Amino acid sequence: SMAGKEIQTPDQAEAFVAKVFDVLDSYDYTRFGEVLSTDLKYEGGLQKTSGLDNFINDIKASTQRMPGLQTSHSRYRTELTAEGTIYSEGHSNASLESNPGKVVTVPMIGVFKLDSEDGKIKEMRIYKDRLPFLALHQALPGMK
Amino acid sequence: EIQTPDQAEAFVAKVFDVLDSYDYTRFGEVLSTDLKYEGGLQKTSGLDNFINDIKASTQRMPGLQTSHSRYRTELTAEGTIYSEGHSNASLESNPGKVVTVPMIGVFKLDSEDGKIKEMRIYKDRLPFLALHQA
Repeated sequence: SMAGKEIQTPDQAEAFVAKVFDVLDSYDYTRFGEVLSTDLKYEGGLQKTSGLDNFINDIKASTQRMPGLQTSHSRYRTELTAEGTIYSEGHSNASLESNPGKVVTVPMIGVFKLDSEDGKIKEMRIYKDRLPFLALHQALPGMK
Repeated sequence: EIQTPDQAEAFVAKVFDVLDSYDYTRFGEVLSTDLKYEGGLQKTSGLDNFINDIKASTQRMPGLQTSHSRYRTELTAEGTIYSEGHSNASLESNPGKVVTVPMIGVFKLDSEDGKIKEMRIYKDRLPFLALHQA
């Protein structure tokens, strides 16, 4: 449908990032292709995928690893550079349906590059400390 | 015991952990018996009135889950804590729907025991109208 081709200001850029995470954190895979390029290059720590199908499969597997996983993101400062890069700093939150009172929250930043043809995200690199999430139930069975 | 902004932010984090866990019998560990609270049009004097105000909100919206994050905190020469962050809410009955708004808290401490004697929380409640939406 629509992505980020009309982005020319950092306000428009943060609005797009929020739309993107709304899609991602809903796990509505049928909508991922509205905002993510078919050739998406994603990095999140040591985990790396090339192509939208491989990205979707990795996200689906993460919901198997952790039944009941719920995730959400907020942002407080975003810049759009003259190279077209979007940098967005915020927080990443996660909890499990089986224990909703325990929420792990860490700072995060997303780096995004858009396809010039259609404004979809062609490169997405998310940086955050994933170690605190081992506190979630059965993140690492047997301790960590 | 709070002399630095890092100590102030750690204390605010502890306070919101207690509040967002709805640990009412522990509120007095961090909140003065004479707490003056204001959150928009909600306003209470005294800890027991604060607890009852919060209980009323949870009973009215069953399954409410809340959490807070913060990105900057100041501790002033007068001893005031200002902490800017985000307030998140979701419903146990509506997994996947999270509403997040910017927020700021203003805190003044009792000089005798370090408990919060004034707490003023500012945020827009309008976006939370979307909490029950699929």
